[PDB]
Amino acid sequence: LGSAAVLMAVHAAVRPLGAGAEAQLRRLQLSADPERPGRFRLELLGAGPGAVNLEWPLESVSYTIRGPTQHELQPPPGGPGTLSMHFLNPQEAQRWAVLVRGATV
Amino acid sequence: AAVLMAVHAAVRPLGAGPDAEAQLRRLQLSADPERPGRFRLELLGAGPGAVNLEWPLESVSYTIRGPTQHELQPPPGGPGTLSMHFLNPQEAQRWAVLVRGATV
Repeated sequence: LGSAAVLMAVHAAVRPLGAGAEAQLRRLQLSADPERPGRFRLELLGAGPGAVNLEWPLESVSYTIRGPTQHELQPPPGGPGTLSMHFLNPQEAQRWAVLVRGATV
Repeated sequence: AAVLMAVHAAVRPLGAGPDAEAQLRRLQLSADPERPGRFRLELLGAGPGAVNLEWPLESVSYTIRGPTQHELQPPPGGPGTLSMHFLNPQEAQRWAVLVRGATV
């Protein structure tokens, strides 16, 4: 028995970069990692193999801001490769970015 | 200008003794227009039409005392040290993380 609460969710159009190439809207969220107390995980809901969730410890990921509505994420190996996220609005993207940064500290 | 995120908390000025009253107030983080990529913390006034206090985030000490209790120590000259009590742990945590992410 463990525990894993959702800190923030946002939505973005997500494209794999290695595909060169359609983007699909996805919920991204940050939650407590139930395996590791004090730490956070990033989930991309339904984007894995059998529409499963992609999920990673936050420290295993590299996250960059390319512009106000464009982020990129680098998952650890084994995953989909570099992902591009395009935000509907800049203020949601920026709250998300700062939260990802704070959770990473 | 723009507002990154806001939260409400019951804010009590500690400088004023055990009996100064707590009021529910809005705190928020906004883009510092004079420092691209850095943020200001705003404590909005106790009623509409009041002065809002703002500080560069680096000018402040922000401490977490507990899952629903934080403490803000502004530079001298202002309202003095403030207790903030949150309506629940999740708002408090989301905000604490955001403050930590915003701080450089």
